[PDB]
Amino acid sequence: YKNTICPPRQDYRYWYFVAELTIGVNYDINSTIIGECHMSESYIDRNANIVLTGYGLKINMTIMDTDQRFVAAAEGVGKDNKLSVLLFTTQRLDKVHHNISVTITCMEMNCGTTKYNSDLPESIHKSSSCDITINGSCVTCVNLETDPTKINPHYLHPKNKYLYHNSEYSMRGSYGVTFIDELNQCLLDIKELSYDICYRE
Amino acid sequence: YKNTICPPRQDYRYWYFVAELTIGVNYDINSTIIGECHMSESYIDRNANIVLTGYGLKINMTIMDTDQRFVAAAEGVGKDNKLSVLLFTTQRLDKVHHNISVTITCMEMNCGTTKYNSDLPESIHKSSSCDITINGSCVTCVNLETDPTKINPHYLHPKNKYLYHNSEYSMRGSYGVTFIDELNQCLLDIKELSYDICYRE
Amino acid sequence: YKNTICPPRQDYRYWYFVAELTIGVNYDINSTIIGECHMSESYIDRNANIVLTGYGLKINMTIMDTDQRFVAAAEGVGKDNKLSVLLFTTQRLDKVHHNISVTITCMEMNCGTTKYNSDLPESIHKSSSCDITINGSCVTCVNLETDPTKINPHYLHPKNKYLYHNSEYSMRGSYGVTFIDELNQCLLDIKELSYDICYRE
Amino acid sequence: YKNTICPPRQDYRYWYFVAELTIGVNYDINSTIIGECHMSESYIDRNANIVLTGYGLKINMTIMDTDQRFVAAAEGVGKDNKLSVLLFTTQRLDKVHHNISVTITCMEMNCGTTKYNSDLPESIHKSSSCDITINGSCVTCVNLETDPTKINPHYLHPKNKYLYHNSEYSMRGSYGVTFIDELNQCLLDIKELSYDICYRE
Amino acid sequence: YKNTICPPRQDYRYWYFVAELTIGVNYDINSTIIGECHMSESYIDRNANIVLTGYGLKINMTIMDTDQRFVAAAEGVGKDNKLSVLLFTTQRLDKVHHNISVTITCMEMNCGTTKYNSDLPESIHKSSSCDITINGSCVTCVNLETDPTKINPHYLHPKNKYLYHNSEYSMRGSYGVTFIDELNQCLLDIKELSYDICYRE
Amino acid sequence: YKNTICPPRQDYRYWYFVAELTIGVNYDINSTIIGECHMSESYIDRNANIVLTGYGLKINMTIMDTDQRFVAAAEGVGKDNKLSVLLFTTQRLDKVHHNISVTITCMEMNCGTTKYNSDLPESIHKSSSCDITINGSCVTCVNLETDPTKINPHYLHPKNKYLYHNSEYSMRGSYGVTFIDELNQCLLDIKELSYDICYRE
Amino acid sequence: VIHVTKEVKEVATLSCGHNVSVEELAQTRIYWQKEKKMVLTMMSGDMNIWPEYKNRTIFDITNNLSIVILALRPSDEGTYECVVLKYEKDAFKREHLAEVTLSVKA
Amino acid sequence: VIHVTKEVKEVATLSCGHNVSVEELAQTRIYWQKEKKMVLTMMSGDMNIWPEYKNRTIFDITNNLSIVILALRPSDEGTYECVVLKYEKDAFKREHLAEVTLSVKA
Amino acid sequence: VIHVTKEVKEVATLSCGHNVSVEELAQTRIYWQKEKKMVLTMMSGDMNIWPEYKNRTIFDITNNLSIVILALRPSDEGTYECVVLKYEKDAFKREHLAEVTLSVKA
Amino acid sequence: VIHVTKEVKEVATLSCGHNVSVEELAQTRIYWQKEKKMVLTMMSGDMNIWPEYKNRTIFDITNNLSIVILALRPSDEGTYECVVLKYEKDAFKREHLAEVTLSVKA
Amino acid sequence: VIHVTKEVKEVATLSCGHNVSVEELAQTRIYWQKEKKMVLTMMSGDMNIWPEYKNRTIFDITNNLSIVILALRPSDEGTYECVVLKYEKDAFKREHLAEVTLSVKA
Amino acid sequence: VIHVTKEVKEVATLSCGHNVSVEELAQTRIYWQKEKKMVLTMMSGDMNIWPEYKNRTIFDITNNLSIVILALRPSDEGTYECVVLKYEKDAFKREHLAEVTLSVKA
Repeated sequence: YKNTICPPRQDYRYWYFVAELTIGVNYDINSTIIGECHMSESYIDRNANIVLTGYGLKINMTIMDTDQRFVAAAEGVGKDNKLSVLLFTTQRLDKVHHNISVTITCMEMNCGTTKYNSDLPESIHKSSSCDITINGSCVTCVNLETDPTKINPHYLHPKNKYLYHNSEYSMRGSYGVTFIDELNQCLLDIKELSYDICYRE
Repeated sequence: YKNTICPPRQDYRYWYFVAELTIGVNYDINSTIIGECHMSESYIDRNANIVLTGYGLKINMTIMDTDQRFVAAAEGVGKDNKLSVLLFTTQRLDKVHHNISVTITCMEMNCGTTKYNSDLPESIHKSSSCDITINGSCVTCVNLETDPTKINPHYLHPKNKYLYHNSEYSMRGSYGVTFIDELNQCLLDIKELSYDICYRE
Repeated sequence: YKNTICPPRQDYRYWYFVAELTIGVNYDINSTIIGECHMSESYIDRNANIVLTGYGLKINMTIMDTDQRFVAAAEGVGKDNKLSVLLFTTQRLDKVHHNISVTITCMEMNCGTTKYNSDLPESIHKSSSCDITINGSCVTCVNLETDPTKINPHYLHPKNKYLYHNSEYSMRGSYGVTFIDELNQCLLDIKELSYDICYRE
Repeated sequence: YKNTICPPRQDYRYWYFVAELTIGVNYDINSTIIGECHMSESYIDRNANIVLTGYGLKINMTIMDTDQRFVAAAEGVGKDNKLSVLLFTTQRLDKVHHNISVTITCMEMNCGTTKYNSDLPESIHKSSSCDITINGSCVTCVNLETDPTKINPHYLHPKNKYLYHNSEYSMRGSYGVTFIDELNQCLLDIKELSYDICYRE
Repeated sequence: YKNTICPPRQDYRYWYFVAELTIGVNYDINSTIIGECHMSESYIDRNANIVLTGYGLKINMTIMDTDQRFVAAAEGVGKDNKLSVLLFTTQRLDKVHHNISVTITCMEMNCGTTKYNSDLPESIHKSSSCDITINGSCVTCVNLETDPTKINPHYLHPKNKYLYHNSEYSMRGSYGVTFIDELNQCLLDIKELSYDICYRE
Repeated sequence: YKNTICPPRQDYRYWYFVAELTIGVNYDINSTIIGECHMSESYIDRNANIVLTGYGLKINMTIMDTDQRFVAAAEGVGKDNKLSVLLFTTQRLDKVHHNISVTITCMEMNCGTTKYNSDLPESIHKSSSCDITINGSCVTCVNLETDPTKINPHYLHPKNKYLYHNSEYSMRGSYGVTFIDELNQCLLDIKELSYDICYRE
Repeated sequence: VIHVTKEVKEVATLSCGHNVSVEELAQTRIYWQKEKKMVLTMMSGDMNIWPEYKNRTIFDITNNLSIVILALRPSDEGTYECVVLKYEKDAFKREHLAEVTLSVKA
Repeated sequence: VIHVTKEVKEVATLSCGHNVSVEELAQTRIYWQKEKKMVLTMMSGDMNIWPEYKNRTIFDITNNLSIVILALRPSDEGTYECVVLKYEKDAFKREHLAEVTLSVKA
Repeated sequence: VIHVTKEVKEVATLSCGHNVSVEELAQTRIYWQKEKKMVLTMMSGDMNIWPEYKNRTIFDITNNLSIVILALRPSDEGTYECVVLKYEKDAFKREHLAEVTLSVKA
Repeated sequence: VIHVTKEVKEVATLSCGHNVSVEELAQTRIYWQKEKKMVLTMMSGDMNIWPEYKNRTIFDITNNLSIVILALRPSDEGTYECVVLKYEKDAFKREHLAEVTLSVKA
Repeated sequence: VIHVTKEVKEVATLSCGHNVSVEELAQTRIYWQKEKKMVLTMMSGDMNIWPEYKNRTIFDITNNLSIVILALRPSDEGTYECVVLKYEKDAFKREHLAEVTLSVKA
Repeated sequence: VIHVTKEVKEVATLSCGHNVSVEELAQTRIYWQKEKKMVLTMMSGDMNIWPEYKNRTIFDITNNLSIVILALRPSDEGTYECVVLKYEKDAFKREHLAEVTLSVKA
């Protein structure tokens, strides 16, 4: 007997906090808009891909060789144009780091072809890499905290849903790149932060 | 002249308490959700099969060589994640024990292939067996009290419906399995128990 | 010139009290349900057939060699599970007794094949017979008072409709059978009796 | 230049009181019902035919060799089961009497084939005849006052419509038949008389 | 460069008072009815034709060899059965008189074939003629004041629309015919006059 | 890596004030009408064309050899019949002047073929020309201030939209023509000026 | 319609204008009525008569099936309609509805 | 329906109009009831009887299956229906519902 | 339109501008009216005249079908329209609606 | 179900009706409970016992896997169900749920 | 844009930056205006001038089509735009909208 | 994560666990921060330092890129994360986020 992934459902109530993705942008976003984020998920050949379009950014994150499919996403706008993305999958069947490829295309402002297209090694445990490709000059910084210990305090979980998050430091991996001399100011002020659940989950 | 089963109807008002099915799960279910349970019934070659999906469990119970078809089901959530299922058929034409096969697949959490797939002999009168197959590790215990003497006190019967239950100890059969050292804690606390009638009856 | 039957209409306002049909059942019916009775009428080769399904009984009454077609029916539930059926046709063109065949199939409880299938002679004037066939053991007694002198006092006639009933003892015929030692307790208590007009008239 | 009849319209506002038709019936009609009368008009080969069904009577009145088509009808129920029909055409282009054929079929009570089928000469000026055919025994008397001098006082003309009636005794023709010894009691009491405008005008 | 007519629009807001058409009728019209007038316009081979049906009259007015198409019409009922028609086109590109043909068919009362079918010379400047054809005896008088100096005071112009009218006596042409000894009583009393804008403009 | 234009969207929230177009007309426009302006945009072979129809004018403005497509337009009516058009594109990728062709057809009043069809050199920096073609005599003056330093103070920007405007004098180009001796009275009084956002953006 | 005028308190003939034979009179129902209020009936040869007009009317069948009003009064002024029916196919067929109006000068 | 009339305080026969044999009487249920209120039963040859009518009725089976009402009173006036059923196919088949009405003259 | 001006209390010709023959005058209806208020009619050769203008107007048919206003007053100031109709196909066809305006200087 | 009745303050055997061997007793979980309230457990050969019934029950495994209730009281009256489970495929399979009812006569 | 700065009460040239010929000057309309308030016009060779700036401005056409502001004051500080139009196809085509800003130091 | 514990008022090394070379140190940005509050930065070889920790920290680059906390206090207790970034493709790529926790026993 081996634990498997369930067949896909229309609505999922068991969400697992897989990644805290923060993207800083030079163009102005004021605050969170309800119903802005539209996400599309696909689990094909043990690869969980989520494509969420919101606030002028299309983020295509793919987790490779994994037994968990994405269930949900939440996109919020912080102060100083920081965009915080909370991502959710089914459950953590295996306790191993997975290689990721996250493609961040600017679809509304500062718009162009591939700008970076490089591999970010995970800073903790060095067991995975993010093949991150940015189609545009809009992105200022990217911080991807996968399997985060701490859930963002002002993320309101939807009712009839159940949140589980990783509580082990041995499982959290941080991927970081900053394109300007910003000293990793991807850290949001979080004072006016709100979160909206994405559509097509 | 011999008593038969009637042709199927869209809505049935004469319900017979055939089985008290209790399934304990390790994953968390808070309380009863209205409209959660979706059941599908089929009477093919004197076999009454009911497939009800609710609270992360798909339960496929089949009663073999019987003259009664299922009419309704009611699923409720108790404390300590115990899930109570009340099942109903037309009427008890024959006073004999019937062989059952109940397939309990975990469809939302702790998800996998067949884990037990064994035969539970009925503890009272030893005249029937439950070929019970669990597709997953979510199930902690199963207690199937067929033809129960006592209806659960906080099950509210729907109006314009008529409930009949077996009142003979010679007819009640209990099928029980516990997969953890639980000393048959399938017995619900019943303090916060509520029941919701399933859909597609 | 000879009096004929009119072509059929969608709605008929001239109703004639043709028969007081009372069926006792062993299974429990509490009280009258609005919209329960569904009747279907057909006048084919001078034979007026009405098929009304309600309260677990399908009653197929056919009047043979007659010049009147059924217009309406009313089904009510009395105390001690007595079911009273009031039946209506167009008008009494001929003052003669007609042979009847009434088929009473139990469709919800105590369900089976033909149990009696016999001929009840009319007790008054002995000029007609009821070929009555019961498909099931649910029926306890049948009393069919055709062309009744007295309309049931708590039958509320619908507005814009006109009721005519036979006022001659020479025209009323009673058909009676009791399957248990009941001393013809088909006589309702009539205290809590209500009547609901059927559908598809 | 010669005066013609206009092409037909969906709604006509210029009504001409052409005929006061009174039909007595033996079966009971209580009072006027709003929306009961349904009339259908046809002007084919200079013949104006109106077929109005209401209160258990289908009246097929045809005016032959005429230059006016029917526009409207109004059916009301008087005391002692007298049924008053007010009929309307476009306008009186020619000042001559026209041969009429009025077919009165009983469609709900006292129902049969042709009972009278005879010619009523007009009593005033003797210039026209009514070929009147009654399909049934329901009709007790028929009085057809064509081109009436006096409009019924409690006929409320519809708003935005214009009524014109003949004011000459030289133009009014009365057709009368009574089938029972009634001394022409077709004359309504008119105390509780109301009028409802027909449909499909 | 030469001034042209614009392509047609669904709704026109620049209306030009082209003609004051007054038609007297012998049959009775009480007052103005909202939504009565239905007009249809067509500009084919420099000919502006408007066909408006209302109050028992179909008026087919065609202006020949012109650079302006009709935009709107307004029909009102005056005292003594005078019917006033206000007609509107786009704008006056050329300052010349145009030959007109106005066909006035009685469609509801006093109905027939062509009665007059003659040419009315314009009384002022004698530069144009009205080929006026009346299909019926309903029309008593016709007064057609084209390019009128004075707009009728109780014509309420629709909001978001702009009215322009000719202010030169050298441009106004009056066409008049009276069929009875009426001394041109087409002049309305204007005391109870109201105007309703036509449909399909 | 080179900055590109994004793929087109249904709704754009990043608007760039590209041009202040003012058109004076001899025919009367009272004030701004909500929902009057209907604009259509097309970006074909690096050419951004916007066709907006409102207040009797169809304005076809095309910017040639450019990397920005139009997003929105706003049309308002000032005093003395001045019509102010505010136009918006995506963003200013290149800091160069672009050749423009603006076709202004009068579609409701003073209507005709091409009247001017000439090239207006830009008065500041002389680096671009407006091939402006007027189909009609309705236009009195045209002032096209491209890349304006100052946004009109009583233009209310829509919520959830972001306005950016050029702040450099080196980028603003003014195209001006006056067809009457008006001393460039295209300058609105701006006292009663209001702005309405166009449709089909 | 015949507007017969005649002076007060005088014998007053009211012509029906329809001639019936005495063999046909048994099969023919004749009745007079003014303002829908009945005056006299001759049903199957029976000369029944109303209490308002018992003693002052005489039916003359031959002279156009008339009534003769004796000692005429302004209360008798009005429109008299004369109704004649004949028995055809088990139905009384109305064949005459002549209306005459009597005016009283005093 | 037989409207039998009879004077007060007298023996009163009420004919059922149906003749049953004494061999068939064990298989035939006969009972009388007036105004839906039961009077006497003869169920399988047992002549059970109601407290209102214990001591004043005598069943004469041969004379058309009748009751004889002794010392008849106006309270006994009403419509008596006589109900006879026969056992066929494990069911009592009703074969007689003759109604007679007794009137009391005092 | 002819703006004829003329001093107060003077004979005042108002030209219609249409010449009709005396044979055609019987078939032609001519009438003058100011501010829709009627002044004189010449219907089929009958020179009917309104009470406001009975004694101070003289129709001169030959001199352009005119009226001569005697002792002219400021009440007579206004716009006079002259209406001429001819009988064609059983219909009076209007052929002249010339308007002249009279101004009074005092 | 065995309705065993027995007098107050007496040794009281309650038969389970299931015989288990002492080799199988280590792999078999036996527990008694009355009215869903637990009485004693024999989990893997450990005779654990509840504070209500510590000192007055003796398990006799051989004599149908019974409890002997010492000094029986009316509080001990009720329905005792005896539950026996066996370890199969890493799961305890319930094989006995015999219910006996004890009544107290005093 | 030329930010010309100059001390208070001094002759102040404001360059338009566009050179027009004297033959073309009759066909070219030149006017200066500060803060949308008009200063001087040279319409078809007519040097019209506003009452605020009648006596302290001198147009020098040759020296880049300039105005010379005499006795300059802080009220004259602001942005002057110089507008030049040429007659083409019966339309004045704007060809120059150079803006200069004058600052007053006191 | 290394839970280094050390007594109050003592020199306190905090290991980053990442070794950088002195040639690479100019191209590598190292900074320490506790509870998201910044402690010291080594940006392009410049050892900038925060006013809370100016005079009591010494960076030892060779000994696992550490800070030595002098005169340690319970205010210094917490979780220190050590962040190291390297310049790749005109972007600082984060390569180390080791967290150590210092506990103060007093």
